[PDB]
Amino acid sequence: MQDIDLIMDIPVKLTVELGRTRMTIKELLRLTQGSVVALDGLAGEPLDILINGYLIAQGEVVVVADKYGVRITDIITPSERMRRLSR
Amino acid sequence: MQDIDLIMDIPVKLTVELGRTRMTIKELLRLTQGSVVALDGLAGEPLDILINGYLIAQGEVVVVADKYGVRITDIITPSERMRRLSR
Amino acid sequence: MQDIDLIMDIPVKLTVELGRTRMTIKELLRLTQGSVVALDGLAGEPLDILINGYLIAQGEVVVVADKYGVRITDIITPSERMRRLSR
Amino acid sequence: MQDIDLIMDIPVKLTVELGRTRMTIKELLRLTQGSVVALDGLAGEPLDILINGYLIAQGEVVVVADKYGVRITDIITPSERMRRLSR
Amino acid sequence: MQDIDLIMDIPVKLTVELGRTRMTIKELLRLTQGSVVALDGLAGEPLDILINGYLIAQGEVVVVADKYGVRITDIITPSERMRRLSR
Amino acid sequence: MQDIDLIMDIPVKLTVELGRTRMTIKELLRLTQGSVVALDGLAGEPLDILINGYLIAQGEVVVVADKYGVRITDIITPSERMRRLSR
Amino acid sequence: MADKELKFLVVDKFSTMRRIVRNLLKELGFNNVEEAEDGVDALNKLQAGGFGFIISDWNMPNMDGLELLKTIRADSAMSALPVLMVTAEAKKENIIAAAQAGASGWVVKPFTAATLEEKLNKIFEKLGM
Amino acid sequence: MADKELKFLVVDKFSTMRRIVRNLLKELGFNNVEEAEDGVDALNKLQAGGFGFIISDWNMPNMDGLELLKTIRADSAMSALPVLMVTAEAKKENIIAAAQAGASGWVVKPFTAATLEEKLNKIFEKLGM
Amino acid sequence: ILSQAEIDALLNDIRPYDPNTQRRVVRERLQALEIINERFARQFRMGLFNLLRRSPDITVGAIRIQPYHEFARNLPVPTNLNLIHLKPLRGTGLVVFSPSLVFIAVDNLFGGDGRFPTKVEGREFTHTEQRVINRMLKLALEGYSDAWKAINPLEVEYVRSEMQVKFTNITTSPNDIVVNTPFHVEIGNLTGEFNICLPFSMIEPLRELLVNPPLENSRHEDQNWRDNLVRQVQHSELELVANFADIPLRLSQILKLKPGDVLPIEKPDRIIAHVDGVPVLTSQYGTVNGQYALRVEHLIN
Repeated sequence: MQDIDLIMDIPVKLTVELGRTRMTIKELLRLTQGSVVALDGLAGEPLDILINGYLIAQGEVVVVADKYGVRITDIITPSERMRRLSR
Repeated sequence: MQDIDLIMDIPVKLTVELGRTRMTIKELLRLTQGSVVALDGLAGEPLDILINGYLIAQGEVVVVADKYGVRITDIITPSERMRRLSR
Repeated sequence: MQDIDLIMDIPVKLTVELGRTRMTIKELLRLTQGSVVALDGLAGEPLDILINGYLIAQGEVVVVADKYGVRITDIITPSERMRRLSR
Repeated sequence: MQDIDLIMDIPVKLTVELGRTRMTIKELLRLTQGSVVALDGLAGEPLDILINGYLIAQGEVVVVADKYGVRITDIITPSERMRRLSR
Repeated sequence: MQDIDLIMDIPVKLTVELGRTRMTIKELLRLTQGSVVALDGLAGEPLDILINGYLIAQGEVVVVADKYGVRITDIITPSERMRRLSR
Repeated sequence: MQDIDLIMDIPVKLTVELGRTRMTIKELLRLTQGSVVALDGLAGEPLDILINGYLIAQGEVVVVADKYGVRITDIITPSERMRRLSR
Repeated sequence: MADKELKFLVVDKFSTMRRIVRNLLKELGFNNVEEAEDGVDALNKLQAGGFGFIISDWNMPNMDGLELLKTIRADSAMSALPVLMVTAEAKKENIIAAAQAGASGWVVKPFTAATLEEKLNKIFEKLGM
Repeated sequence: MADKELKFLVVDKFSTMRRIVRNLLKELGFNNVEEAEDGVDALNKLQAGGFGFIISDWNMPNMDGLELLKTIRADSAMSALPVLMVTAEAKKENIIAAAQAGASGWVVKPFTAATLEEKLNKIFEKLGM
Repeated sequence: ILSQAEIDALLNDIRPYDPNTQRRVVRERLQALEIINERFARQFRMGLFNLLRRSPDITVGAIRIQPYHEFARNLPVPTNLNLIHLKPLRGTGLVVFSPSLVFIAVDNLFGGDGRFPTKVEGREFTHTEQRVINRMLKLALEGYSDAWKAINPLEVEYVRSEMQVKFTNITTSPNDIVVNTPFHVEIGNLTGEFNICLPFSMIEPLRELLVNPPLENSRHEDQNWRDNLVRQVQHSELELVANFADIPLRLSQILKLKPGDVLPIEKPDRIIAHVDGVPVLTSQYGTVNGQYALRVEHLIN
């Protein structure tokens, strides 16, 4: 696991996405202050967790002492990998 | 190997640095188009290879068919690691 | 100009990057002495100039009397910056 | 220990740092009289103790009869050396 | 040796003094560009070597490849120590 | 001018430093008679001029009739001072 | 590699052409170059000695390149001295006559620096220099 | 090292050249220098004696350098006196004639102080001074 | 015509410091001086072509830097030495004309075919030769002044003429460092040379200006470039470090430090914030939102 620790010694960035949606640019131009945009994800569903833009897990939003937090729920595996690929 | 594959399914960015130097902001303001800045590294020395800003190896510049390339020479190694951190 | 001088009395570090590339950790482990790594930047393209890790300009490699040098070519500008970001 | 006493006979300066933080120069220019800057260290954590700019120990703030004081808590060792290096 | 290593992991500054002399402030004000000031040390005598302002040895000036250098000659020694303190 | 004369009626000591360098105590113990120590200042650069340990000007070494002398070249100035400090 | 201190004698009726040849030789690393206006002056300077290579024009006043080459070859002390012939017209008869006289090379005006360098390299390789 | 009190006789038809040579000798540490305008005056001063070195020009009125050197060598009391020859034109025939006459050295105008110092050092080494 | 070597053939990292060397030498290349010399060279070539009705070839040699005594020792004698002043810089410059170049110019001006070179006999230059040297020097000074305009406008003024180096007195000491730029001039089959020697102290104030190879700038394009560069740099991050106080101690006391040991320090009225060791401001310390905070009082100007 020497090479494993070697690579682990690299800082990386984690990204949590609230949701995804598709819209036309005309609709984007119709958006002003106070405009409302709906997301394709249902309310309460676990949010996507991304490492450098790569989805690796899903989590739920929590509040920690005055700060937002993500509760790790479930990872991926080629099954989910393919599942989300198809999804 | 299982964790090795799990982290293998992740994209990362590699960075090659030509050299490092220290200068004052006044000197930076004195720089215009065509100005010359010297680097602390000697000409021909292997260039630092960084993963997400972390130095892990050194390499030499080569040209590949019309593209720049870096020839892997040697790993960073930890005594040199502390030494460069101290630098 | 007063604030300009106040911040002028500060030293900062300038960083020039040869190029950027993405590879898997398995490929990194497959790298030994003499291994070859290709960069995403074409040979001859101006190299990225960074201040404390922030890209602000681009330059070309020159040799000054026995030392490497970077010839200032053009500022980063917003569009090129956003393009590199999307990259 | 003759050479040891020989070198000990040299006055040296000790420096205690309240905390460290990173900010942009624009934010520094936005700072005026009464401005507030947050530090990366949690309130109550032992403060870094430096000898000629070299971190060798950590301590806690105390008041001695009308003067500030630092209570020595814990030193370093390559483990903490590397630990803070990684930290 | 343990304490020797513990203090070895510390950077210190070394100072070499060309010579010492005493003069009045009026004479200092009489000094302009091109003025000549004599030193109490004879030409060719080894120069004082100081660590953080503490005299510990004496050395001779040499030129190394394009750089000034000091050739270690003899330690300060304590009888001479008191004598110079008295001077 | 009155206060100028009042402080003029005072003797002060002027100190000229050949150069500065940093080394470990182990390296200092490795120094014997005839040992060579390099200085961080380039050969020929003007030497630091200090009043009671305070750097106020720079000068060049000259020989006066059988005695060493320092030729006043330029005052310390704030920027060069801060630069030496950061050094 | 050929000796960079080799002495070159450039013979031509035009001073500008001689200067051009001298500059081309300097760009090739040869700095010991002397100039001659005609065959008579070239022979007079050759009698001084010390030359290792000759670049001469074909048509020159009071002595042409062929006669100068024949005189050089007739002299025992200079029979082995290489001579480079530069001409404006590459007539076959003149080239054959020069080859029979012992010409080391042939250059046709106008020419490039690459051609001159190639001719010099070939002559040096033939002489083992 | 050569004796710094050695007496030098500088012979030249131009006073400015003689002054230049005297100053160059003074910069080299030789202060006993006398000047002669031609070969006749040089021989007359040599008959006085006390000179240890001679620097003479080649072309001088009423006596050239070669005749002066021949006269010096023909004199038993001065046959071993070193003579330095300075000329404006270094013709091979003149140099050979001077060497046959017994010239200790040869300098060609214009020259630098380094060349003169080198010639003097070589002459002194040959004479064991 | 036998050279000196032919005449001879036929006839036969630690260094001690000398304080008499004035080691203030520029190990950096003076490109700008090279560009000025090239421009001067071309402008003079033209002037010589106009004056002599012949096309001259002027080659700029390497800019060798050496002590003044070495430069004097390598000057052929006799020679035409001209003292010039480069206003507003302080000092006296030298324009050295070799006798061969003077003789070639005299030959060309007075109908000389160039087939009979004049051998230097060591005589003084005549009044007509002096006037010719005058004209050549005026052309050279005009070319030099025009060449220096692009980098730093300087006025070149002739002072006096000398034939021996001892009378120049352009340097305080023989060991002083001077900058000499040799030039080679070829006219037909005749070759001449001249040298421009400048003491380093004269050009020492312009050291930075001489260093980099500079040219082709602007006033408004450069203004916009500088403004945008200033805007871009403002986004860079810095590490702000605040020191609580400083304690003067000894290394022995450091070795005796143990958990619980209390070190007395002077209470600071203000906290100084340092960026890479450079103080930038003074402030009071406090706690805001559960973190240590600094209340800025003054900015170090």
